[PDB]
Amino acid sequence: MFFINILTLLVPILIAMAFLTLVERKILGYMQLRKGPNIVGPYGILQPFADAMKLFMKEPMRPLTTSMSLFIIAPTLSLTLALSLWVPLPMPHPLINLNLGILFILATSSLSVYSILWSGWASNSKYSLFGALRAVAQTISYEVTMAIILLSVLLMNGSYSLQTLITTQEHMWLLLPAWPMAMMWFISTLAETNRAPFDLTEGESELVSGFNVEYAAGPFALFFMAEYTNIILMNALTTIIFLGPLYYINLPELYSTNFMMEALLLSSTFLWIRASYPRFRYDQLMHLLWKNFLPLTLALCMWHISLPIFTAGVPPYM
Amino acid sequence: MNNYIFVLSSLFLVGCLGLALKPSPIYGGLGLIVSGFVGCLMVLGFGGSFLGLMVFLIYLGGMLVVFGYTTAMATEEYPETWGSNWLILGFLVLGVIMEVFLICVLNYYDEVGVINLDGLGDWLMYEVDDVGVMLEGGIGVAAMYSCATWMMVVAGWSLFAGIFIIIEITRD
Amino acid sequence: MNLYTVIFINILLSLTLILVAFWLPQMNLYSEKANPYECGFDPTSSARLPFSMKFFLVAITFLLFDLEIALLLPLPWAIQTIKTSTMMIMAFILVTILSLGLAYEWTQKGLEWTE
Amino acid sequence: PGIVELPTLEELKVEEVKVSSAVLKAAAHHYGAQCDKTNKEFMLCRWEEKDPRRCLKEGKLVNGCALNFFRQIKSHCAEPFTEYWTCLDYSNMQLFRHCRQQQAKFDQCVLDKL
Amino acid sequence: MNPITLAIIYFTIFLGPVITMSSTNLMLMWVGLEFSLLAIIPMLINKKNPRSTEAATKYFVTQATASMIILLAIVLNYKQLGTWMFQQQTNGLILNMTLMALSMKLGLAPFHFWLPEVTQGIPLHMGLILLTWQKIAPLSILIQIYPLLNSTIILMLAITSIFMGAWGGLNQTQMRKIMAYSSIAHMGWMLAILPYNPSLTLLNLMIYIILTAPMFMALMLNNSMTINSISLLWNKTPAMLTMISLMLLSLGGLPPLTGFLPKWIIITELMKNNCLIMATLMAMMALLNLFFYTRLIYSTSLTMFPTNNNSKMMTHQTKTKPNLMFSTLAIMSTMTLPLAPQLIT
Amino acid sequence: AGRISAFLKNAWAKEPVLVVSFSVWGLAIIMPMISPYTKYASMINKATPYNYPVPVRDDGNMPDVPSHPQDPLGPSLDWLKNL
Amino acid sequence: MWFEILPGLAIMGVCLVIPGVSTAYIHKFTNGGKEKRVARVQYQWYLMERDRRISGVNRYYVSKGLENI
Amino acid sequence: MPSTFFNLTMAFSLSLLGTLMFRSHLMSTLLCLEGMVLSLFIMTSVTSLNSNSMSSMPIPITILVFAACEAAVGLALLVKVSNTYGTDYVQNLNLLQC
Ligand SMILES: CCCCCCCCCCCCO[C@@H]1O[C@H](CO)[C@@H](O[C@H]2O[C@H](CO)[C@@H](O)[C@H](O)[C@H]2O)[C@H](O)[C@H]1O
Ligand SMILES: CCCCCCCCCCCCO[C@@H]1O[C@H](CO)[C@@H](O[C@H]2O[C@H](CO)[C@@H](O)[C@H](O)[C@H]2O)[C@H](O)[C@H]1O
Ligand SMILES: CCCCCCCCCCCCO[C@@H]1O[C@H](CO)[C@@H](O[C@H]2O[C@H](CO)[C@@H](O)[C@H](O)[C@H]2O)[C@H](O)[C@H]1O
Ligand SMILES: CCCCCCCCCCCCO[C@@H]1O[C@H](CO)[C@@H](O[C@H]2O[C@H](CO)[C@@H](O)[C@H](O)[C@H]2O)[C@H](O)[C@H]1O
Ligand SMILES: CCCCCCCCCCCCO[C@@H]1O[C@H](CO)[C@@H](O[C@H]2O[C@H](CO)[C@@H](O)[C@H](O)[C@H]2O)[C@H](O)[C@H]1O
Ligand SMILES: CCCCCCCCCCCCO[C@@H]1O[C@H](CO)[C@@H](O[C@H]2O[C@H](CO)[C@@H](O)[C@H](O)[C@H]2O)[C@H](O)[C@H]1O
Repeated sequence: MFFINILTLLVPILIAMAFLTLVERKILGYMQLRKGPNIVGPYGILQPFADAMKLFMKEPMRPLTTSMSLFIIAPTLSLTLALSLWVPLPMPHPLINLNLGILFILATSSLSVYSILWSGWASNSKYSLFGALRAVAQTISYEVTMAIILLSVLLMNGSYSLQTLITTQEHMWLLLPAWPMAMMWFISTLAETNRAPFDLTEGESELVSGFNVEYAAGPFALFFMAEYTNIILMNALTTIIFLGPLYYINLPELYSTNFMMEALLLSSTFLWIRASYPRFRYDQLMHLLWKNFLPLTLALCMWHISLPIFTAGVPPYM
Repeated sequence: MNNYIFVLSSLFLVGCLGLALKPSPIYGGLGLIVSGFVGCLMVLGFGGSFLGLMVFLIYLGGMLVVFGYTTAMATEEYPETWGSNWLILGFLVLGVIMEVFLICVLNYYDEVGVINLDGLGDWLMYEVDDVGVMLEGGIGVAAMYSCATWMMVVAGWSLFAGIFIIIEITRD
Repeated sequence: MNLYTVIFINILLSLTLILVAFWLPQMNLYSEKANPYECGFDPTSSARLPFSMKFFLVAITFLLFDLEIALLLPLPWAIQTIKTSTMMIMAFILVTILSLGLAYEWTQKGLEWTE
Repeated sequence: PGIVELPTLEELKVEEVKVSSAVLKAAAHHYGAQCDKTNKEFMLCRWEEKDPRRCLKEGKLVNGCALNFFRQIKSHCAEPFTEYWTCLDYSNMQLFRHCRQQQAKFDQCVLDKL
Repeated sequence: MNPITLAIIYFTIFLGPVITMSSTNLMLMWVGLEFSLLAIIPMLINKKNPRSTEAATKYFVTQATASMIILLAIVLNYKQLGTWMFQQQTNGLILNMTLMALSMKLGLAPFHFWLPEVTQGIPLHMGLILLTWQKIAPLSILIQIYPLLNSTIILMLAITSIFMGAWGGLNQTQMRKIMAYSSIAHMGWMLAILPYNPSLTLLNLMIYIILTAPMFMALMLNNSMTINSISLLWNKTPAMLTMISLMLLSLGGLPPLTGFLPKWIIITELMKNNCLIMATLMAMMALLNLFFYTRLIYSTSLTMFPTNNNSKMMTHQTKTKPNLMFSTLAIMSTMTLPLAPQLIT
Repeated sequence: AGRISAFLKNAWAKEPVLVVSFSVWGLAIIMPMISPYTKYASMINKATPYNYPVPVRDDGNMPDVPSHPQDPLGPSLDWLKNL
Repeated sequence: MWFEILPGLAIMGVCLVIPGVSTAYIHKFTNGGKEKRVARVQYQWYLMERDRRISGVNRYYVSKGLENI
Repeated sequence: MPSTFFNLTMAFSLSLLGTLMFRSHLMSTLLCLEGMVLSLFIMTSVTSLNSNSMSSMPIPITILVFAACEAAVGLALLVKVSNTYGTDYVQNLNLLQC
């Protein structure tokens, strides 16, 4: 029964990822006065399956300068970690109930950068090395504030448990008291997922394809599957932290339906943002995070230590 | 499951052997990441939680900086792996064989001393407060804010002074 | 057991896709195909030569700032203390000195990348 | 190098309070008020004596007191109490705040009846 | 360095040893040693040339390695006894690695090889801190556990340091290397007596420090880095010739100077404990130090080496140094043997 | 103090993020000192019973200790119930 | 037209509700018709283990009321 | 506990042996120091858990804090070495023999 539950998490999440590739291409198309896919299946709903089958039927690259162990490992690690991020998510009940589920997310997400670093290094080509070193800079930029932003929010939660966030927001979205942190959190998740305007580790106008430039066929598909799975994950996380879906102990599915709607909306704004802005320069992302977010994040952390003490609003331990 | 923690501490030992052989720092950095993960599992296995997750998170950040520094300042045309040099490979294999030998012999002479292969799993958790509530490791670490503030004063000073130190070292 | 089970399945699924991707397709290996890419011309050197890091000082500052947040992550347990004034002063002092450290590095041009 | 003295299995026989945690939690507030004197005697023995073998007599009075408390619920308030602990047992944390309706019905019963 | 950096770094250099000397917990003692290593590195490398970079790097890797071994001992003792201080019941191997690692931090032979190289690569005023202020914290730890230490390892470290400090200083033409070997020899004496009488360890440390501080100030006056440079003193600052000569003879332990007292008292105490053979060997090889100090006295005050024409322009200039701390330490390091009973008990 | 007002006004227009950071930092320090509810935060942490309240042996000289949990002696929590 | 984007969105939306709903139902099926018990602290684990021991069938979720005493 | 602490001490000894037996890269040695730190962190953490010593859990965190400062200084020094010589090889750091 636990194995059936693994299937009813992984398989729907992988289908949701596949169709986000379709939704992105149609939303971007319509914002560009185009249609996007509308031939391969009705309204393009078989286009993801065609791209998947094409890639896995394609010859995978075995470049000569490549260090092959890390070359294979990196895309394998990418999809593993992307899927693993979902197991503690409470929708409203998680597959794996973790006491420190938020810290699990940070550690797992932080290991995810090494798939980019090792693939770019292992490929042993100049454009892939450029992409890897941009990932180093990207993590230094946003990881400095992402955990402090989370810290301040969880001083109203009272724990690192994701399921507790549901109870914390029983009467109100955490957006309302924490909207300045929610704004900074939202920009951080864009950078954390290497999404536009911070799509720098791939950045195709500059590095051709950056970290994955030497990758073909099915190994290339794993990086793509991992990226689209993470976009859904980070927005679902944003939904549970700041937009507390309505919870009733006798109507759990109401939470799931409301969660999906808000998560779908937050994923749409990711595609909307990509269609709207130019790219940052990767030194400018570092200055955005370290000279704007970090001062305010530190001040707000101090404010959110101060708040529960002077309002006598310390949340319960349990 | 009675071999679980011994297997982990055995994996940790191999990771440090790999690091000690000092291949290219790229693979050294990877070796510490795996050892850090294995070390996190051991802390978890003994009832830890916060400490295990901290050390992995800290070492994930630490090795990312080392990766960046390696590509700029510690790289050669042909970075060495564990297999590249027959001499390093032999001492990797010999080191693993000497681990099996050392554990095997010590098991024979004492049987319950340092190695107790008969009793693995019987002496992991000693006492546990069965009906307790406030017991997790994060509570202990948090005493820096209340009962062990001197520990936090010195820790905070070293990070603060570290900023002034590294700025001085690095200016031309 | 459950967390081990699902992560192994995650590893198992990823490795199966890799095996399919490497054994299903028709191959055709020859030297020009597998040479490193560089926009149609040959590379003039190894990609393994030193690549200068202009943000190296920010990078090692990040090492210290990452241990600062490690000192902050017990705060959810620390706010449960009876010694609220002590905890609050320690947290306020910790955040303020980290801000002063950032402020100093900022005014020393330590966040500017080298040229 | 002395022999550790252990009570016999026969000395350790008692009438078990073998009801589930939701049953205990549902009754826990009235139980604490009704069986306090016996319960506080046993806990004072344990903390003063630091030896579970020295407190077996008081431990058995704890079990008898708990069974006399639950037999009063059974004879007078069985149905209000069953409706309450069954609702409380649904929650993954067995939270009081999800069954205030059933708690009030049980509380009113043990007030009028007992 | 701007003033804010100087204040923070110098404060941390001062703070580390104060933490070590005041700490009950062995972990806080280790923290104190950590502050010392971190804070002194930017001062070592401040001038930024290849030699100072080499000196700071060699200092860092030695000191950090020794710090890990010390931490291992503290952690092993915490595992054994559930406490954060060494006891009578602490495993002897744990105590022997503490002694090994602290002696490597101090530069005692045979863990000495780094110290003459680092001293040579840094400015004189930093050599002064390295050989005086930086000795106090590791010694302070050792003094706390003096009943627990193994007399065999100590005497072997001690005699080795005296032997190599002696032979080491005999080959030097660089002043910074001569002081480093003088440090190693005197540390050998400090350590030999620690397990018997730690008060005499402190007596030797104090007399060594007030001899070494004014010797470094005398080198600093004209920046004399070599024998040939210091041999020009007769033309540049002849007034210093009397006090340098007496400080050198005092460092060598010649009576009736104050520096005879530490060697005299340590021999007395070693022989109260029947440590006759080591005391004889120590005292005999300490004469080799007096040889290379004498050769130094020969080239400064007892003969006049050739001078150069540009030195006349120096005689037209006025100096503002030394400060009056030089005269105080110079006099008290040479002329206080009559007050010996007030210094030992 | 007209020179600072022009300074603060320019900083608000040109460096609003830093102005907000310093203002929030200053407010966080000030608010606990002037708030009437600051005293309760410690009192609430003190009223949470994570440990069993071990009874005391009655020696006949404890007029202040309740003999039962529903005695009118001992610490009341009415302040928190109506907080 | 923009509303032709919706077929992909509906498929996405259905796929994102299944995990939450399926986990909630599978928990009740495998925990005696109740929510799966959460043991954040050792006290909660102790209660589950006691529930398992008194159940008669080695299942914590099979509850025993006053009919058992 | 018995066998785990033996393996952890062996892991420290190997990391120290790595530190003491240089190859060419200074960075490879800096990684060995981080290995000793990691071993000592787990040993301290496991000891505190096994003895239920909650008042000692600050200490493992302080071990990592100062190790981060040690590692930051080590990397800062390595930048200086690389600037002088264009590599991090330790054989170049030999000017102070004379
Ligand atoms: C890098 C990976 C390294 C792998 C290291 C090796 C892993 C395997 C561990 C083997 C060590 C002994 O492993 C196992 O220990 C348990 C105790 O838990 C012993 O326990 C069992 O057998 C022994 C007697 O033979 C008795 O204790 C008893 O009958 C039973 O408990 C097993 O017989 C032994 O096989
Ligand atoms: C030169 C640089 C140094 C100066 C800068 C540092 C100033 C000192 C600031 C840290 C102050 C620590 O202050 C110290 O706090 C601890 C708790 O942590 C108090 O400790 C008190 O409460 C604890 C709680 O467990 C009791 O166990 C203990 O017996 C009792 O003394 C000390 O009584 C107080 O002296
Ligand atoms: C105990 C030892 C047992 C005996 C071992 C014998 C091993 C001999 C292996 C022969 C090679 C098989 O390996 C496979 O060969 C094919 C064609 O031969 C090549 O495969 C690919 O490259 C060549 C390039 O022209 C194409 O012609 C071929 O159609 C394509 O599939 C690769 O080289 C390899 O994928
Ligand atoms: C150089 C670094 C500078 C940055 C660091 C500055 C730190 C200074 C902090 C000043 C603010 C202290 O704010 C202080 O908060 C505490 C509680 O926390 C309040 O304390 C009040 O509530 C507490 C409960 O918490 C009661 O027990 C107490 O009797 C009452 O005074 C004080 O009334 C207020 O003065
Ligand atoms: C050395 C021990 C004795 C001194 C004790 C320490 C206190 C010293 C107090 C005086 C320090 C003031 O020193 C001052 O520092 C600031 C740091 O903001 C430096 O100034 C820095 O920020 C300002 C911003 O306007 C600019 O000058 C520039 O961006 C940067 O240099 C000044 O160039 C220096 O003059
Ligand atoms: C137990 C007995 C104690 C004995 C005390 C020892 C006294 C000091 C002995 C060392 C002598 C100092 O060394 C002596 O210094 C004086 C200056 O002071 C020099 O004096 C001479 O040369 C200098 C220039 O060099 C002239 O400026 C000076 O006027 C002239 O007299 C001597 O040429 C030198 O030999």
